[PDB]
Amino acid sequence: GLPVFITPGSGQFLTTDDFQSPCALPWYHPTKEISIPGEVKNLVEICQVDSLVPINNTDTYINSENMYSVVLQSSINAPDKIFSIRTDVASQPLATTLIGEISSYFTHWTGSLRFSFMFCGTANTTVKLLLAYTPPGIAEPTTRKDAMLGTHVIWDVGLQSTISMVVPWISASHYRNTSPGRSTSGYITCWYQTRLVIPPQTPPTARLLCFVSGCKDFCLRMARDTNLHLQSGAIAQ
Amino acid sequence: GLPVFITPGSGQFLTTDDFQSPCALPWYHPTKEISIPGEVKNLVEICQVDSLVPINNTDTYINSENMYSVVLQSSINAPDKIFSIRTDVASQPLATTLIGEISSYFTHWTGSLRFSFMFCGTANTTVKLLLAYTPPGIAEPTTRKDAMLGTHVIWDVGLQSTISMVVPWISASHYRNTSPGRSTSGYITCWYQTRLVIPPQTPPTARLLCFVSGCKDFCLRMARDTNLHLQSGAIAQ
Amino acid sequence: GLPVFITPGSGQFLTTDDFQSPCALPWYHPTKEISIPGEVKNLVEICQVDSLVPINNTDT
Amino acid sequence: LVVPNINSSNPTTSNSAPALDAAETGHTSSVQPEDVIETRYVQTSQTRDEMSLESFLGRSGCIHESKLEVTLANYNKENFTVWAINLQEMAQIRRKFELFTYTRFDSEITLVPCISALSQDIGHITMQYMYVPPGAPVPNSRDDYAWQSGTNASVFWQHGQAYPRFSLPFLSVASAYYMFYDGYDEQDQNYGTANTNNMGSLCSRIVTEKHIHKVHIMTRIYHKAKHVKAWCPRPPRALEYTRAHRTNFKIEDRSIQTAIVTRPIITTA
Amino acid sequence: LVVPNINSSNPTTSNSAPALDAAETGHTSSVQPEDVIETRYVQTSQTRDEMSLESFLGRSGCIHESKLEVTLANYNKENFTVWAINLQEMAQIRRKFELFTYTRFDSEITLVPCISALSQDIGHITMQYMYVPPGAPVPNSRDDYAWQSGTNASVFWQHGQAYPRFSLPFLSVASAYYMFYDGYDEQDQNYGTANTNNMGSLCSRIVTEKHIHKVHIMTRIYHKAKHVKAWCPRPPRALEYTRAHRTNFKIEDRSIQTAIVTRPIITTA
Amino acid sequence: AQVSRQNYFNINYFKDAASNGASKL
Amino acid sequence: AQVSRQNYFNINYFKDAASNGASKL
Amino acid sequence: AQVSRQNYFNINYFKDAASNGASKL
Amino acid sequence: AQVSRQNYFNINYFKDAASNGASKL
Amino acid sequence: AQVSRQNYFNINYFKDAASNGASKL
Amino acid sequence: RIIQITRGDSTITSQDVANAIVAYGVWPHYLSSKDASAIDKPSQPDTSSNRFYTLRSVTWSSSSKGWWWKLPDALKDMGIFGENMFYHYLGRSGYTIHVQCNASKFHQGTLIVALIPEHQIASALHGNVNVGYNYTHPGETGREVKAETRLNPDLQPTEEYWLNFDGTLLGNITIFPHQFINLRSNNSATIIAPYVNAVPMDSMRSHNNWSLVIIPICPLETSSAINTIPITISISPMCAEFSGARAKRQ
Repeated sequence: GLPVFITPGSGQFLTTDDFQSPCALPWYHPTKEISIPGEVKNLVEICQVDSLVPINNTDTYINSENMYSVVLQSSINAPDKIFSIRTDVASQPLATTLIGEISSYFTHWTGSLRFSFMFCGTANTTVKLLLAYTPPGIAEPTTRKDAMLGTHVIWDVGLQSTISMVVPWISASHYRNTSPGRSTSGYITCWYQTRLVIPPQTPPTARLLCFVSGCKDFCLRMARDTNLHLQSGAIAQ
Repeated sequence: GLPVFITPGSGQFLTTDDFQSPCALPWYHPTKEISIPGEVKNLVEICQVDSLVPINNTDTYINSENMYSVVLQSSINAPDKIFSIRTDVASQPLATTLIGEISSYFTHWTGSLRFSFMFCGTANTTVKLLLAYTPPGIAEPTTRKDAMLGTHVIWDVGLQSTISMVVPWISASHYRNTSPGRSTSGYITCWYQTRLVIPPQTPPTARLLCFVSGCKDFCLRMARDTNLHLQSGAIAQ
Repeated sequence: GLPVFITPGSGQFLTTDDFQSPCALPWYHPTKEISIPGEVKNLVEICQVDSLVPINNTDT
Repeated sequence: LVVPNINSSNPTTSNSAPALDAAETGHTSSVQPEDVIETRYVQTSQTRDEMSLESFLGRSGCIHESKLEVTLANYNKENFTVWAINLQEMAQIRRKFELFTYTRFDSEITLVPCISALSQDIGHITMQYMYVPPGAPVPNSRDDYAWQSGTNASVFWQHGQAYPRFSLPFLSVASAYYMFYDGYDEQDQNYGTANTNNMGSLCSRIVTEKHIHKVHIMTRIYHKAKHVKAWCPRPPRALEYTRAHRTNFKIEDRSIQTAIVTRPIITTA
Repeated sequence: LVVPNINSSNPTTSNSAPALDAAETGHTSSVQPEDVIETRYVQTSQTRDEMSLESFLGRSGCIHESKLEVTLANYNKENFTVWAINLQEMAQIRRKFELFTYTRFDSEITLVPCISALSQDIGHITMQYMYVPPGAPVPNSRDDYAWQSGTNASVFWQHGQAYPRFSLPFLSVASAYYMFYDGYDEQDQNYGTANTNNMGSLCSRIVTEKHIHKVHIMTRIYHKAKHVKAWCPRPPRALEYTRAHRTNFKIEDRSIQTAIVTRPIITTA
Repeated sequence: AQVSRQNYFNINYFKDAASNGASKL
Repeated sequence: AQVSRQNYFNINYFKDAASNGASKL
Repeated sequence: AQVSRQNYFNINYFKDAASNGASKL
Repeated sequence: AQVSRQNYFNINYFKDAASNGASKL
Repeated sequence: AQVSRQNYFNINYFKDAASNGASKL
Repeated sequence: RIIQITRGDSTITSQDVANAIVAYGVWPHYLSSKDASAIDKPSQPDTSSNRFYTLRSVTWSSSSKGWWWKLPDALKDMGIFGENMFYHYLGRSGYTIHVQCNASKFHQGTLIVALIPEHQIASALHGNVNVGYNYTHPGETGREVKAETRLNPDLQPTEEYWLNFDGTLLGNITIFPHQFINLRSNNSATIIAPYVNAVPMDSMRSHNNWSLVIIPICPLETSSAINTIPITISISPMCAEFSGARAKRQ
């Protein structure tokens, strides 16, 4: 036979290998691909989907819809903070979003994130609000003016339902690690730019729902078996 | 399958092998090479760098800058020896130079070496000095005239700071072994060609610093895990 | 990988074999052949040399 | 397949503005990053190819665990196993596929046979596997005539042999495997994949005859889907698995501790 | 890549002379050997190619030592290991890379698994490895579900199998690996490479099930950097290592005995 | 022909096309 | 084509280019 | 090209030329 | 030539034709 | 060239001609 | 051997100096659209910060042992540069540096100046220890090297200058872009560098992307009663850029 000689890396199985292989079932033929709707080629189209943050991750809301929602208080003359979050894609709560899980299935990420926000309160009601981002190396802001020094948007709550805005990609490195240990990507932070004003005898309350998705900018590397989910023992049947 | 048959040298691992190998991480893509300054292709550019000899390798200077330096005595009417060294690239002290270490990482060397010397004394001060090389098979010289029979330079200490000169490559073989056991490459030797003259009430002293690098002529073979450094036990973390 | 199958005479070492082999010392380069006198290609040039018989092979 | 570059974006304001939308449309929100940042032009030039389906599905993982003991007292009877083929009882692989309505792929299948000694030696050992498509006669015994396999895909391993593998083409009577199903076999039991996903079973059996060494054989079985296609994505599994075919998740004497983690106040990151 | 030839150099003197310089410039000194020797022309014709980076970095060496004992009393718990990936705890390889600011390369990785018997036999044994990138769930147990690996690079070896290897591409989120770093993770601890060099870990685990043979498994793990590039050379390590990521060298109850050796007088060679 | 992303030629040889299990994008 | 320093033809065959790990000068 | 003493083609493939260790006359 | 049902070239190499044991339709 | 009795190409590769040990008629 | 220098608003000269080698020959420049990571059009203070600023007087003696700084931290207080640094999560800048060190014709001694990269300093103490932020980031106040009693020693860097404070030999330090103050050769010395990192721009306050070292390779002396001379260093940042604007960093 041809004189051949064998390199190391022979005779192993690697779960992430790439090769031809022989057939168990020669002469077989598969069923034809009918034109089923809902084609897919990549994970990024899933990233492009807006999904809700369970923003309001606490005991009093977790076992319910309400952890996707925040409640606003039209009673308050103040500039102050409504909420804040990290921005690291596999941090809590963001990891629990589908982009979060897809990022949690991965080790590297890059590109800017889309964020979106609906004024879910009574149609008769008005406000304008500050949504802001904090470039890190610094504490999460404690005045509205701090957030005004960050990159931010002021929401003209017009007839249109939703404000949508982007955390710009400002990683030193072209990628960042998907889960921080002792590390940070920056903060989302939210504030009363005006007070919220309902007209008289409206419910003394309002709701806000918050969305995120990958921008056209977004991408991942180092697919890894995700942090997000655990199996204990045998899966019964 | 194709009739094949297997040569010896199969199934080993050689730490110095050369082959293709399969990917652990298919479909991955690396970060782009930004134009970082400080490119490199070979070790010879490091060889081209002048580095100081710790010329003055003794107890009284070793734990300090002073082993890179020698002190001269303007008080002396004499022709006599200031210092001498071997020339074998991985001999003490030369091995401790970066060309020394790079040579110590190697088994064969070739080509002539550059040597350089600054009159570090008081600007008002004058001398001319003999820097000389001894072609081996012979003892290290014991008169200045001996060194004058060797290849040598007499330093016109003009306005310009430094004299620079070369040990010519005079190995019988195109290469020499980088470390001698019971073997020799020749000597550097240094002498008062004139007396050193300070003008009156100058410090009664002067300093000299000495440099070496590979010339354009220089090259190495048989990269080997260097003599120069030792690990005992486990490296802790 | 390509479907392959292995003939006998595999996995032996033969002191009189003939093959390529991988390098222990890649990127190395040998010293040049200077024109040393006294070239040789074959044993027959040694055969062409007259040498003495120890014709008179005895104790004395 | 790559992202575009991002252009420079001029600092401006205008009556035209896309930053506002109606998420209620169902359509994804105001798409463009250059809209709210006065960007410099950047060669955003990072490939999405690791994010491809022929990547993400197209890495192998373990599927099932064929543990056996070599029984002595009736070596001829007991020393075989059969397992109902499913992707539903190892979580990571399951969650790859529990991401869609349907998927289709050809399959690298890889066998990691392992012998564990309960005795001073193992000797030579040889082991059979068979794909048992449904309505093949299932082997009842380590001596069953069903170990003969004129057309069933049966394959062999033995001590010191490399890891076996084969390519299995896409099998289904339909276009794609059901990852989920919303009904029954026509007389109304086994709700969901337990209807549609009758692939039959893998099987294994010691081929060496009766011998003195008490041993366990364990095969970890692996697969990678390649030449993949997938159909309508669906949300990831939030909680521990429970019941293979069934989507059940409310475990007995337990509570629904999902991947979401709580914090003391929503104004603190 | 070769040196030039050296020309014949005529014996001369002149008002023009380059043998003098200002080393204080930072530039290397008077460059030319023909200046002070009346040379004959020589075909100086010795290649620098062994001196290439794809040579000097591009020879493999050992990196780390995965020693394990197969515990019996809870075989299912203990019999695995994890190691934080670094080039910082085997001196020779370390000193190749402790020669620059940054370097970039693809990696041949090679595994030298070894089984040592504490018992009359070893039988068949099979062994798992996994690359655990950070934020993969780290295996806690030799029975952990984390041994399933749908997308993590996991690979197998067993008794009598050849040495495993794989090509690992250049990993970093940045352009090149930091050989050194001059600060912190942003809240100011772990100064230097312990910030930047979070590659996560390699892992190993016995895949054969519980069996009677008390054994040690040792893997020596090797790597060669190829397709290499490197960034701004920096001086070699002068003294024994101490603390992986950290450049610490002042060892406890010890003194700084460098590679320099003293002599009795500087006028004696 | 050669690989479009690349600088070399490699092509199938195993018998039945489904059995290859390695796709372009 | 053939090897520039040399007298023979040899070229890549393993799948993804980074995985080769053997470079020209 | 083919082998001059012979009736077939065979040529080097291992990387560095010295490593071949098999010469013509 | 290439495989008629397919997109690649592969052909016999073992010595005596009956020994191949793999037929077209 | 191809095998005269047959439908495929195969030819020697081992070094010295006597060592082949397989002849036509 | 004469130069004049002009950056942003401010100018420098020596009439006894040999020109800087430009670090790796790369004259300083802004980031490229081909290489960038950050998305915004970044902050170009240009003339108002790519201009000189200078450090407090050190002074030296035959007994003196060494000095160094880490950048940008050494310039955190340089008005526009300093705050523009502190108000952004990221930036980048190269530097032009000149060290001012005149003596009489009647002095001897020499300093090596080395520009140096990440220069990852070793601890003073042995064992499970690392350098504390206060000392890695000495600000413009810098680190002179001294014989005694630096508190918090477990978190101090080593004082071991001839081991380059990292366990590497001095004298090989000329591997970096470097110059000598030699009192005969010159009265001053100079070096200039572009930006550098493994990353296209960096977390300024969190990482000293460059560092600068000056060492008494040969002892200062004169017979004159002026037994000591100051040294001072001036720096201009180059092509300085900042991105991710938010509050002032603490």
